[PDB]
Amino acid sequence: QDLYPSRQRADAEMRPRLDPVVHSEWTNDAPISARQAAAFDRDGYIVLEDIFSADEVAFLQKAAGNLLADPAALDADTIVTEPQSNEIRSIFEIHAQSPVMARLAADARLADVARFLLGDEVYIHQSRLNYKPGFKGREFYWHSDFETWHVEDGMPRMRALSMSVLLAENTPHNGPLMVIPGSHRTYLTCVGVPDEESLAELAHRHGIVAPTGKPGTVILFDCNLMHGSNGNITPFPRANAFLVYNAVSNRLEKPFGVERPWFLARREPAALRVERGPLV
Repeated sequence: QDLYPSRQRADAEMRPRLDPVVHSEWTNDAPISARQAAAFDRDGYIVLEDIFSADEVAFLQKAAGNLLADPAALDADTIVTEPQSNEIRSIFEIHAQSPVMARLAADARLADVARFLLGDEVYIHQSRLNYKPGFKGREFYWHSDFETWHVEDGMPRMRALSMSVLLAENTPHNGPLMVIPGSHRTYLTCVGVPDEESLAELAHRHGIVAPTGKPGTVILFDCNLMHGSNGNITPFPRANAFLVYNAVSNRLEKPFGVERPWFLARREPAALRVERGPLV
């Protein structure tokens, strides 16, 4: 009934993953190579580069820029601002509010990779457009999305993944996403913030990596991969569209705790329909 209990004890534990990472047999018909599929399984993330043309990228950048600069058509409940400020940091449900971001989410270059990796038809569990300014960019402390999705949203199994489509360049210096590779194969119960000693143990065993890339680069990661980012004092902003794909068969139950709003988690979802062709 609960494969992954967390936030119950006062002590934390490292429990085993009890789900596959790659949920399909690999064949010549798969949308990624046999090595890509093995890398995702072993590391918990892969990077897709040069999949969108320069015109497609510029178009996604313009759409995102317009959303961030002009939020007025959006649902106010979906907007996350800097704490004592009206400056936008995230817009949730972008796949539902923006025709361009709906179309991005449905695009075969993304969604068929999801359907392969998750061995199922898929739907959008959550989406967000994120903007982290230069100079006063904040850190995002280490977490596994799955531990939250499970405890708070009722997601039963590790059968979801996130895709980050970079809309502003990530360099080594502007606080890119950092992951602990292979950490997805351990479920770290929380006492919902993972503990220092277990993070030190994961990082010593697996190291840290910070995928970088130019706008249009897609960073794909397993729902349970341990990740976070440093802050950003550089003048160079970070911006991405974050799409969470879940298998339709892993649809949410009652929360495995008592611990949320509409827009954080889609609570019988229908299958995403895949679109083929250029975005513009």
